[PDB]
Amino acid sequence: RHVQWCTISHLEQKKCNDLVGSCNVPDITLACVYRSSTENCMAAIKDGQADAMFLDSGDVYKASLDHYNLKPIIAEPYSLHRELTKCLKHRQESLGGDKMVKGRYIPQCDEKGNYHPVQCHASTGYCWCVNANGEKIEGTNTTPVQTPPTCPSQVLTKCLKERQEALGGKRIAIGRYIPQCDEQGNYRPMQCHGSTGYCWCVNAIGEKIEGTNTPPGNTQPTCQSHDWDTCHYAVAVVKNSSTFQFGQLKGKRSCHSGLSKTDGWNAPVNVFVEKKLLPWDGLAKGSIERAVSKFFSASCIPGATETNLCKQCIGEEEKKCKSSHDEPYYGDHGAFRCLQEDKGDVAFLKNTALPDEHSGVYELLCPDNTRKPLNKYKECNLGKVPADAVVTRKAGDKTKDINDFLLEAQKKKCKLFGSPHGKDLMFDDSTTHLAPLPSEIDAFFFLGVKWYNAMKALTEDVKLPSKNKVRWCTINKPEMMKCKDWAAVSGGAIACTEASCPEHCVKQILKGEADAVTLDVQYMYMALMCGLLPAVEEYPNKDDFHPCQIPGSTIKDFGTKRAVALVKKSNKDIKWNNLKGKKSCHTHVGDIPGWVIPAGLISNQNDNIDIESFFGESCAPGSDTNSKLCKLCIGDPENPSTRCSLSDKEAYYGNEGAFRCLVEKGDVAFVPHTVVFANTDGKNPAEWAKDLKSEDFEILCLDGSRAPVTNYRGCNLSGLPPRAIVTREESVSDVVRILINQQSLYGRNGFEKDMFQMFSSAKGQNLLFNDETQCLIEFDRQPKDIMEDYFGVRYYTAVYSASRSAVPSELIPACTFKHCSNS
Ligand SMILES: NC1=N[C@H]2[C@H](COC(=O)NS(=O)(=O)O)N=C(N)N3CCC(O)(O)[C@]23N1
Repeated sequence: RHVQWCTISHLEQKKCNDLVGSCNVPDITLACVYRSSTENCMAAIKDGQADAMFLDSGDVYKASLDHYNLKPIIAEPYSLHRELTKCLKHRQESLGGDKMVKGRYIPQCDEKGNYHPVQCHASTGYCWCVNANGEKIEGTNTTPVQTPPTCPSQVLTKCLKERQEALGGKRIAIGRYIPQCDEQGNYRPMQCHGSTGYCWCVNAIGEKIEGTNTPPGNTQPTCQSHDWDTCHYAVAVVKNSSTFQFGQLKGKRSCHSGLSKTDGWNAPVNVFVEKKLLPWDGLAKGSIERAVSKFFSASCIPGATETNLCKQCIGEEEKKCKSSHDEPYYGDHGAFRCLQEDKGDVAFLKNTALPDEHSGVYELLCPDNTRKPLNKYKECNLGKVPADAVVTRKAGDKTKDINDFLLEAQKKKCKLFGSPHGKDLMFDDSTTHLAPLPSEIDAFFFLGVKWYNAMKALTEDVKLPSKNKVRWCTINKPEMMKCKDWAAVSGGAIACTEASCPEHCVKQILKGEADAVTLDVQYMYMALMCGLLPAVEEYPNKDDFHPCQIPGSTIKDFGTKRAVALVKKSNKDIKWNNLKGKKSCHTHVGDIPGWVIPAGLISNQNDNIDIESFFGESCAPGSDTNSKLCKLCIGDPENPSTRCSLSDKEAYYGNEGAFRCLVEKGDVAFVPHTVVFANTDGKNPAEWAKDLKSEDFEILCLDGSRAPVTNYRGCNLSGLPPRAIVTREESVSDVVRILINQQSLYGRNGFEKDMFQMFSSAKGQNLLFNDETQCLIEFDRQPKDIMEDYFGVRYYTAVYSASRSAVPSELIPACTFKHCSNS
């Protein structure tokens, strides 16, 4: 296995070459491929000449476009603010679940708020070991009949682990820095070197605050406590011997880290434009680079083409003004060097390249026309900027080899993050750890919508779609054709987009490519986790059109299905709490009322033991034919084998089919509340149903009691939430207004329902909306968690343990990735 690293300069290639010799990662060999600039390396990776390089966030954006088709895969984790510990959040979520779902696991947290390594389930007496995230170490479960397991102690905090390593197992690390930790095991704000006498400030995860390093005998700056804001900040640095302010920058000389860098270009230009220092607003006033060319007298901006914007660079011959360390003024530390050597009056870079020392001739130029000390960048800056990242081809053919190499190299403490040859070679010298990003991350979710759009805005005039138009996302060709017919009558209120599946529709809406889509319940957890909101919902109650006639009216019964546990009156012995080992009938694997809701409750109350293992002999179509979930299944009265099959071939498949299995060879059936009334009181002519009586059956309540099948509203496993039309938070009001108006024209009582029907089509069944929808009803948003508000507390608890930590789609870690954005 090989990893070919692309280097952009002679210096970087030297450092990369040193790592080939000094860093021994077994099984994976590093190699170094030279190119002359950042852009030539991007092309080399696209072409397969190389596999990986580290890119500034601005280049991550440029590399994500069709010209290069690269994606970020690895980056240094950052923090925005202090957060609850995982264990205490989990405790709060589980304690907030539905109290009628008895016997659920509530985590046990220690005096620091972390998980005890031994976790136990009170109602079952089971215990097990957990990692730091409180996830079960599988295979450590111990029954109540035995002593609790012995579990490894929790991994130490960064500070305590860095302390232990610095002590190298020897009791005092003489002459070397030993971190000083607080009682929670985080870094004390002030750190001192035990031999040199120097002191400086660090944030809560131990990153040094620039401008605070203090030699012995001098007074230190004050160190802020509980600093969990570890985003990098764009700053403008100046010498204290000059006197101009930010608003007087016109006509000065400037040093920029680079034309494509977020801290050297996007951040300052963004502020120049907002303050109207730059006579430029759109691509009709020329290019942004040309306007900046007219603003400054002479600059060094590596990668630029305008002559005066390369005039201050000092690279020799063709190396001059190259996006490469062969230009000595390239990058953050090159721009600072350019100021230091007086080729510029101001340098544009980020806080991590500022001098560590408090005292000296440098300070910050704030956009509010004041100047402030180096250590006040959090209040004197041009914005937070995104993280930077290792990138590779979108195809990801080398992602595993790249990640494996860098994880092992860091375990072995190879010299990745410094060099005698220069600063910020290969990686930023400030980097301390590189971690894999979410597998489905791309530049949009890595940078975040705010910075992504801000960078796009410098390259093209982004025409913002109208708030009077809903772009509807369709998932198949018939849906798109029904939507084109809707657009034709809508007078411009409706437009259409196409995706392959509901999750790609969610992605389009997030990225501003569509505005709305109707989602099945099984997709709503992912949609709500990504930050979309229900705007309207499909109301399916055929017995009450009054909420559809008069909008805003009160709804007595939304009419969704209720999952129930159905048993016969004769079997008086069976209750909820003794269903273990009994015979059960399920509509089919994957059905929400017949499978997902019951499986969720069984899992919550029995330590995630398989619904397969919980019952005795069952029929649940879709299971493996050899398992005990198919033993009850009667394949086909016209024998072919079609047993336990997901078709009408299986006699026990579906709503009515699970009702058969109950009456014939069954003990309990998991069904919508409607199935019993639909097949008793002489409504199914079939022989088995005959004139079966609705009074002959009951439903099991979660409290061990029973009730007649007519009380499904108060004795159910869970009610289902309705299907929802989702959109971005800021578009809810427009989408509600447009859809409610469309519904007054083309709904079931629409004034123009002869021109178009929203809830049917000749092109197919359930296109865009379910054909049984009575109307769409505005979601009445309540002051609670949207998870509880949309799912209902019972469903949220039964299916998701009332937790925001389930991952039913690998999109969730990418769409919830946090960003370094401004207001
Ligand atoms: N905001 C809000 N309104 C409700 C409507 C459905 O309303 C009924 O289900 N009514 S019911 O039939 O009377 O139970 N939409 C939802 N997804 N929900 C789920 C929980 C909830 O019913 O409270 C509700 N949350």
